[PDB]
Amino acid sequence: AWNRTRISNCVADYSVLYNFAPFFAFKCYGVSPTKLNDLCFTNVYADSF
Amino acid sequence: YWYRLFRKSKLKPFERDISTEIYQAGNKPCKGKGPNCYFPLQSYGFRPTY
Ligand SMILES: *[C@@H]1O[C@H](CO)[C@@H](O)[C@H](O)[C@H]1NC(C)=O
Repeated sequence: AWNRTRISNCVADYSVLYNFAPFFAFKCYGVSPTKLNDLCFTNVYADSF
Repeated sequence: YWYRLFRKSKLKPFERDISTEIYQAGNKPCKGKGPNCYFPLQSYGFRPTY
């Protein structure tokens, strides 16, 4: 039962959090942002596992 | 029969990948675990039952 983490109408700058926790399995299959602040998109379908 | 999962060199037309060292993914020298780094060679399960 993943969380509806709807990332819309804001700047998805979650790359700073890379330094907050030691992210180990960083498999970005379509886009690999070490910084993420520009594009606006409709649907994100973010999930928590 | 494995494949180059990661590499630190952008591929261009008619060029071969040879280096298989750990793909460094952090500003600090990354060797193995810790940062996002992983071994860039995953085994393919070529089974006849698949
Ligand atoms: C959350 O923030 C704390 C510091 O307040 C940090 O130690 C921890 O790793 C962070 N976790 C994530 C996933 O951001």
